[PDB]
Order: sequence, then structure tokens, then C-alpha cells
Amino acid sequence: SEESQAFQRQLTALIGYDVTDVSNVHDDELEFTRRGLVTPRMAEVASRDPKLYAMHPWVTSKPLPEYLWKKIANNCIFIVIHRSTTSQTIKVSPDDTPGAILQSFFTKMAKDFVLRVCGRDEYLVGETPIKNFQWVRHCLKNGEEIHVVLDTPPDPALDEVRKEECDRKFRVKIRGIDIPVLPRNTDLTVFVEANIQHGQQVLCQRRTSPKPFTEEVLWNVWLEFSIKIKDLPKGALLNLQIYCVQLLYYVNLLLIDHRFLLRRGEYVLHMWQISGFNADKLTSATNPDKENSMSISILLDNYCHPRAEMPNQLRKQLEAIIATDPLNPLTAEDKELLWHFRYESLKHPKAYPKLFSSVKWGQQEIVAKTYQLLARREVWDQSALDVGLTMQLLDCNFSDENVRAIAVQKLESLEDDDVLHYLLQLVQAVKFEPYHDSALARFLLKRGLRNKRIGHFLFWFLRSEIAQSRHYQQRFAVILEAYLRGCGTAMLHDFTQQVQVIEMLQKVTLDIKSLSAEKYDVSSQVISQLKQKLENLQNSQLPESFRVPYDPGLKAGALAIEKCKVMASKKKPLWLEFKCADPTALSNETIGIIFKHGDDLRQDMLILQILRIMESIWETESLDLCLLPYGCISTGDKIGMIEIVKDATTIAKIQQSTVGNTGAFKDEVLNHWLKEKSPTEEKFQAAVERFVYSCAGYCVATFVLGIGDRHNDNIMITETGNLFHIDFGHERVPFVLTPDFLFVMGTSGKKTSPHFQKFQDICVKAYLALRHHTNLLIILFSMMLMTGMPQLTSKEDIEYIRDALTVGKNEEDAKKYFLDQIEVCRDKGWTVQFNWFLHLVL
Ligand SMILES: Cc1nc(N)nc2c1cc(-c1cn[nH]c1)c(=O)n2C1CCCC1
Repeated sequence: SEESQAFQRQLTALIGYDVTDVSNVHDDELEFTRRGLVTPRMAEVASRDPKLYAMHPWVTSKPLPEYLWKKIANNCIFIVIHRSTTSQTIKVSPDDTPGAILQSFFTKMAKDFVLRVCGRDEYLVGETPIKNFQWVRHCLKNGEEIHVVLDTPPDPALDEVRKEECDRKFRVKIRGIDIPVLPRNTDLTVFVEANIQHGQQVLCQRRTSPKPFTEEVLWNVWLEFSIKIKDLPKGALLNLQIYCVQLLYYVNLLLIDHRFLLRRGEYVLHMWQISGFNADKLTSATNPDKENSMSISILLDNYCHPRAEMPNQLRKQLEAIIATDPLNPLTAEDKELLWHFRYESLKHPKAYPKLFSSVKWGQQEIVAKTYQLLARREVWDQSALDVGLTMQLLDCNFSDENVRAIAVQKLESLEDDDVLHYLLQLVQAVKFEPYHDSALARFLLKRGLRNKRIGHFLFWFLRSEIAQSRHYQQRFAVILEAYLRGCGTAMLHDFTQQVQVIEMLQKVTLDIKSLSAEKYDVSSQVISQLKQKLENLQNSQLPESFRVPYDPGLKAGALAIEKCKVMASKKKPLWLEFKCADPTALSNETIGIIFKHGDDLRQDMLILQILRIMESIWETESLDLCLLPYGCISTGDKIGMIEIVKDATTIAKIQQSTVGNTGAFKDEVLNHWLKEKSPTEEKFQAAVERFVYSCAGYCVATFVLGIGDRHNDNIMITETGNLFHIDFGHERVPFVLTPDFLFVMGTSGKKTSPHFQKFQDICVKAYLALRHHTNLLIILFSMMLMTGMPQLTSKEDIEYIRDALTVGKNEEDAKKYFLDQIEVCRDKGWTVQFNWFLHLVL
């Protein structure tokens, strides 16, 4: 067909990769996954409610924080319904369903339709109380009034989907290695290390005789392994690595294919290089660059087609191992204890990661026994979903189909609200899967196709990696295509517009970087070029309206060249302001987006996502630490978009303003900046209240994630007291609590005050609230470093969180430690702040 071909070119433009390309492949796994993904796609597409899908209500089943009821001692929530110019308020109960609200409006004024939010593409529909809608909850947290325009429901016909159409020991021959260009260092020797890895664990290791590092190094060696072919587990990788000792290149080949067949034949594998552990080292993908990359020649001539009662102190020994942290290492003694008493271990869902890692995957008998254990699941299936525990089974330590599936089975219970909270880390967890088609990938696909909101972010998260990861672009592309093949023409159209706008704006940011590279000033010659480039695009290129990638509810239209500016950073970022495409928008505020090139925004995406997970933990204990986890999406190679937080200034800009500059910092400026920016002394005290909470929040979050020690330049504050850290792109103070912050808190030097007692109290509640979910945080942290950052210590770097979360210690010793930390920041004052300035000169 020709319309099947024209649509495939549309999918390729959306993906940023061609899924039909067979040039960097040595098997049909990517094709076989494309076919494989049709069934779960169509099933979900066939199962969806067209009314609800088109309207995507963003709802929750979580209670409603104490701290949010205090906004209603009246049991009355006010909603203002709009038509053309007419607007009328309605007295609503928190449990009032939107259905009851429509026949309370039509009743009141008597002498089919849907409630859409003013300015946004969000709707208040379905069988849920208005207290249970995320937008209403935002209006309550922000003191805002619920403006809702009464209009016709969107046509579910717009969301239409276009119809688709042997006991022999294992051995590998290392023929040789070839690189077209060698010139670098001296002439150090080179050998090939062949590892049978499964769940990051090395089952068997075999090296070659060291030979001279030339442009072609032939060995013609058969590497005999101890492992038998029947004993090889599905999901095992032949990990081929090159050492000079030091590691230069790696490549992995899956010993067993997607059709359970044993890999047999001749392979010329183009290898990835290391810079002079992480998710990239696990990839089955080969380096697409055949011209510059190192390759390995290999040959596979391997054929095939494959009660009692626990003692008191042993039960206690087992329970002590099960109680331990995820980062706690297991002894051969602990493993034998977990395994021998596996049926007792099975009774504890929290023992699962330790138990499933305790398995000897290199033994066909043991794996069958493990498969026998998972059949008696019962205690697992009945356990309350523990995402922390579930995510733990989806990391690098688990390379088994069955173990990984039981964890995915647990994620199904999640409401759309919680899926959004973990989506990024769940997509990032696909990197850990041995195979392209997996339960996790099908889970993500299913969930994305069922909710537009999840589907939007799924697109962008998949796109973020397909554009920057040579290691996983193929796999993510195959899943993106699957998603795009069932999301609907409505969404395919919005995505088309978003991609076009972002591609255009990316060009401008790069072109503007050329004009003044690292010299900081921003000449009117550059300001004119940006202004011309913007008006030149607006005229006949940029579409009339695009969906905001970091906030799909907001639709952005026309630019505002007058507010658009290039900025003073060494990397020249674009500050772009837009008119809200929506005519029913209650305000006149623009949509602000910071298009920037320079840093890897993928790390920032991950940091912001944990920040939202900490906010939700805090909600479970009725704490609101007023964080601002701003919109941030990585669009391509070291390029992306940041959300512009309205009425905000940098902490350094405020100190700078009253002159002094050269390391000079006055403790009073922040307080005067707040008083000056607040029209009434109520607005001022509310801002000090906002500062106390936001400050405590960033202090805890920051310290826990190890991104505490920051420059003034990188901490911002709103005109309304709300503090927030920015740019998490890559003496020591645990966090930023400087004398200027402490002065807003009242306190002057080594003293005490009512607002500081409050601040100290909120830190302890917040820190303890985090510690209640130690394992959750430990796993996300670990995952974030493996899938987002460069090279990382499979202990050191990761163990930071454990030490920072003060694992093992009681609630009193933990509170002391955090209050000690606060004092370190007090003692040093401006020491570190001035120290950054000093480093510019010395
Ligand atoms: C969220 C936000 N709001 C405002 N309103 N200005 C910001 C930011 C964030 C960042 C940011 C950069 N990298 N990562 C984040 C930022 O630089 N800014 C400003 C633009 C120039 C300096 C201050």
C-alpha cells in the first residue's frame, strides 16, 4: 500500500529514528518485537472507553491531605461556570461528582455538556468526587478559584486509529579485533575478556593471551568455558570486553535469542568505547558507526534446541538478612541460608530481591526449582503493592523473564496518577531488560494507550532517549512506534506540531550559540538576529498552536518577541515567551520556555522526578514543603526545554542588585527583597511562611540526593517567598542554608527564633518522612545513577543515599544528625558562597 508507506514516513519523523532500517542488526529481534507489540496494542486500543480517553480526567484515589481540608471548614468548594461572557459561582460539596454539579447548575438556572477548565485542555468528568481531581487539588494548594468553561465534549471520532497490516561445555572463538585508526598513546598490550553475565553477575570469565595492540589483532582461539549449554539461562549475555590494566571497548551478544534458540554462527560486532557499573554496558545493540568503531570477530559452533520446621536462631538469622537494606551485600552464607530456606523466604515479599539474587542462574536444575517457587506465589499476589520492592526486581541485578514479570504483575494495580510518578524511571528500567519485547515494555505501552496524559509523557521520555542514546534508540523506537500506532490521529497530529515547533526552536538556540560563544555580555547585534529569526519563523513556518511538552494541558500559540531574549550564561540560552492559544484563559500571563543547549537535561529530568516522589511521600504524612519541580524535557543531544517559573529571580541576582558583587554578601537583602515585592504585610508574612517550608524542603531533598552544596547562581526564589534549586547539570557544606536565608527566618548568627524553630522542626519531620521510605529512595537513586549519569561506582556513589538517609539508626539519632547538619551550614555561613567567587580568580 501507498498510504501505509506515507504514514510510516510520518512515524519516522515523530520517532527521530527509522524502525524499518536493518543496517545495524544481526537478527530480526527488533522486527519480531514490532509484530509482537501489535497484539498488546490492539487489545488496549480495542478495550478503551472513547469518551473518557478523549477527555483524560486527571484524578486520584489518594485521600486529601489534612493540610488541604483546612481550606474548607465550610464543606463548600466554589466553582465558577462560564459560557460566552456570562460567569456564575456554584456552592459544591467536596464529595460532589461532576455529574451532580451539572444538575445543580441547570436546576438553579432553569428559566450532553461537559465541564472543561478555563485556559487548559483539562476536563472535570467521570464518576469521582471533585476533591479527587488533580486540578481542583492544585487550585486548593495555590489558593486559586476553580474556573471551568461549560462546552461540548470532544469528538471521540477524532481519536480514530488507522488500521495496521546438549551437555557440551560452552565455547566462543575469538577470531580477532580490528580498528581502522589506532594513533593515541604508546603501544600497551591488548586482550579479550569473554564473560557469561546474567543479572550483572559474572557466571564464567575467560581471557585471551595478551597480544600487541595493532590495527588488526588475530588470535584464532577457542575459549572453553566450564558452563554446559543446558545450564545457560535465557537472558544471559556473552560480554566481550577489550582491556589494554584498563577497559577500552565492550559489546554484548545474547547467548539465547528471542525464539529461545541458542545463538550460532559468525559475528562481526562493532563495539562501544569507554571514556578515560552503568545501563549502557548491558546493551545488546551494536555501535552503528562502522567507519570509526572497533569491531570483534567471533564464532559460535555451539548447537542445541532447549514441609520441615526452621530452628529458632535460623528463622531469626533469615529475618535479620530480610530486614537489611537493598545496598547491604550478601555473603555466600546469607545466599545459602536464603536458598536452603526458600519456602520460608517466600513468605516474606520483602525477601524477594535477596532470594531471587541468591539463585545460581548458571544451573538448569536450580532455575527449574526457582520456577517451582514462583508457581506458589500466593503471599506475593496478596501482598500490598510496594513500588520500592517492585522496582528492585526491575534493575540490573535481575535478568530473568519470570522474576521480572512478577514485578510487572504488581505494577498493574497502580492508578494512572502513580504511573505518572514512576513513568520516567519505568521507561529508564527498559534499559535493564535482556529482550526488546518484555512485560515492562508491554506494560508501559498498555498504560500509555489507556491514558493520553501518560501517553504524552511516554512519547517525550521515549523520544528523549531515541535522540541521545545510541545504546537504546532502536529498542525505544520500536516501543515509540507501537505507541504511535494506537494513540489516535488527534494525538498523532498534536505530536506532529510539537516536534515541528521544537525542531525549529532547537535550530535558533544552536545558531544563536555561534554568535558569541563563551564571552558573556549579549550584544544588540545578537538581540536583533534573535528578534529577526523569531519574526521570520512566526510568519510562514511555526504552527498557530502547539501543546506544551512539559505540561500537555497548556496549548501555546503565538510568540511574544518583545519578551524573548538571549541570556548572559557562557552557554547562550533562549528565554522564550508565548501567548496562550486558548481564548477562554482567565489570565493574560504568557507561557515561558527556556530553550537551552550545553548540558545533559536527562539528569535534570530524573532529579525533578524524585523531587515529585518526595512531595507525594510528604503528602502521606500531611506535609507540604512547597517544592517547585519545574517542567524539563531533554529533546536531543545536550539540548532541551526548561519551564519559566513566573515572578522569580536568582539568589545571586538579589545579592548582586545592591552592588558589592566581588564575594560581598549582605544578610539583609533577601528580607528587603521580600518586603519590597509584597504589597501588604500579610502577603509578606505569607511569603516568609512560603520561604520557611520551601527552604526546609530543598534542604532535605538536596542533602538526601547529594546535590546539597550549590552556588547562589543556581538557587532561585519567587516574589511570593517560594524558594527553588535549579540546574542540576553535574570546603563542603551539606546544603544551602546561608545567613541571608536565616535572616528572613529572623535569626541573626548563632542564636534561635520562632521561624527557625519551625524550619528546624519541618526538616526533622521531612527527613523522617523520607526515612520511612528508605528502600524506595535507595532504589530510584541507584537506578537514576545507572540510567542517567556517566560512570558510577556500584557501591560508593550509590551508598551515598544510605549513609545520607542514616540507615539502621533510631528516629532520635537521625533527628540529631539533621540538626547537626543545619548547624554546619550556620557555622560556615558564607565560607563556601564566597569560596565559589574566589575560585573564579584563584
Ligand atoms: C525554572 C526556572 N524558572 C525561571 N524563571 N528561571 C530559570 C529557571 C531554571 C533555570 C535552569 C537552567 N538550567 N536548568 C534550569 C534557569 O536558568 N532560569 C533562569 C534563566 C537564566 C538564569 C535563571
